[PDB]
Amino acid sequence: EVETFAFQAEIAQLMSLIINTFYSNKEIFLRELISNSSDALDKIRYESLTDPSKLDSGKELHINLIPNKQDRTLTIVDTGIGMTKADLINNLGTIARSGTKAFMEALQAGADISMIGQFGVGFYSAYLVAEKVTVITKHNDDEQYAWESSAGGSFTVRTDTGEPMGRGTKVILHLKEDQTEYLEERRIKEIVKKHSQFIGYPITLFVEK
Ligand SMILES: [Cl-]
Ligand SMILES: [Mg+2]
Repeated sequence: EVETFAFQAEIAQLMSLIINTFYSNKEIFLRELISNSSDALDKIRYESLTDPSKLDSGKELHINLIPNKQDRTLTIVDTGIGMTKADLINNLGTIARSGTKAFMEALQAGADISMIGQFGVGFYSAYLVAEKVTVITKHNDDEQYAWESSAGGSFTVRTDTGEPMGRGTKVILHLKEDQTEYLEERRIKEIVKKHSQFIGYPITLFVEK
């Protein structure tokens, strides 16, 4: 049972701008998704300080980066707080209408796309490199859900009967054909070292057979 929703018009406009602006510095998508994972891990850590049972769904707080050249996917997995169904539908827990407005104005005034995370809508930078994005998420207060979009103005949500996650968020980037450099170990390592060196959780880059 799959539900299809329209993006709010401002979010569709954000996505179109990310997809159709000429902008070479695409590697910042990974910094922005790792930043979102760090923020989600901080949230479950803070809740655990007063209620240790919040970690019954998994004590380890960390980030995995999983390239798969056969499937052409890069997956960013975290064991943070996760999202409810309502959060997914409401722009993946962001204030994206207001953040898009501000970002648009900042671009007009001379900012560039790499500054997206200052506007709270860094998730959508995934569309610099991905033709389709799938988000699998599990919050202590909800069931496991899958959100997916190939842009074009709509997204889907379904209950996920895939491999159970425990708690957290997994962002699966189905890469554009010309963006396969982001599956190469040396390239991923270089980007994590350049932009994510002060993230306070382990970031494990998986190896391929
Ligand atoms: Cl808003
Ligand atoms: Mg912040």
